[PDB]
Amino acid sequence: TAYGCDITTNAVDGFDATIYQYNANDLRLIRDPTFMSTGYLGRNVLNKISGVTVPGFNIWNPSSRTATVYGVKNVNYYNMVLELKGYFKADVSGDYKLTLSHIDDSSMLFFGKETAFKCCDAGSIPLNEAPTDYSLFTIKPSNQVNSEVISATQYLEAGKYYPVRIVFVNALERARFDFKLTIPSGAVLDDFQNYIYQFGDLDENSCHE
Ligand SMILES: CC(=O)N[C@@H]1[C@@H](O)[C@H](O[C@@H]2O[C@H](CO)[C@@H](O)[C@H](O)[C@H]2NC(C)=O)[C@@H](CO)O[C@H]1O
Ligand SMILES: [Ca+2]
Repeated sequence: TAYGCDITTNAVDGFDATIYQYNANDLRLIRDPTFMSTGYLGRNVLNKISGVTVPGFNIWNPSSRTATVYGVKNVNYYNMVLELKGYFKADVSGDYKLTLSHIDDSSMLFFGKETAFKCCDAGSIPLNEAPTDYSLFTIKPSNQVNSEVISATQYLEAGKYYPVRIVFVNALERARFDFKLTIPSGAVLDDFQNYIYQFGDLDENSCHE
């Protein structure tokens, strides 16, 4: 019923990142759509990181299985599942494209229809969440280059919010997660600041007076 609210002061910038354990050298599960969509959720959580506006990275240190990822030291980039979630806000109306390029090892992207809101005095509550059907699934062929560039373009309405989830797996060595946004102007962005948000929780007893 409401796809927006006057008061959205509880919206804050950035993807929420969750990093999970993944067995080093496992080149099977990176190709398994059930694992990439749901199965990873059963693994031990290694890190939780908020406020991420630049989600892409390309990391390979032959001398260390850890690296600084999203400002956090000693992240086990060598073998991990990364889950990024948030609400994508269209600024202007038009076609927006999300592209995954040369991913090492694999990535699956989910991008939902517009979320409805419950509007409260202290901010807005998105009602819509866990888009469950993937749009894009890209996998680096074992031991050869990932030449794949895969994209999803859809029309977004100005000011509306669209839940998004991206799952990325590195099985071993290089972690290449190249995730870009093309906006209706044609500009290609690696920085999602002012497009990607979370909504802070609020006391639902005091939603209204
Ligand atoms: C059989 C073997 O060891 N081949 C080497 C490749 O593994 C290696 O590329 C690696 O492929 C993995 C599986 O697709 C990737 O997860 C991993 O990130 C990647 N490693 C790097 C450093 O890119 C290539 C790299 O040239 O060398 C082969 O000899
Ligand atoms: Ca890899």
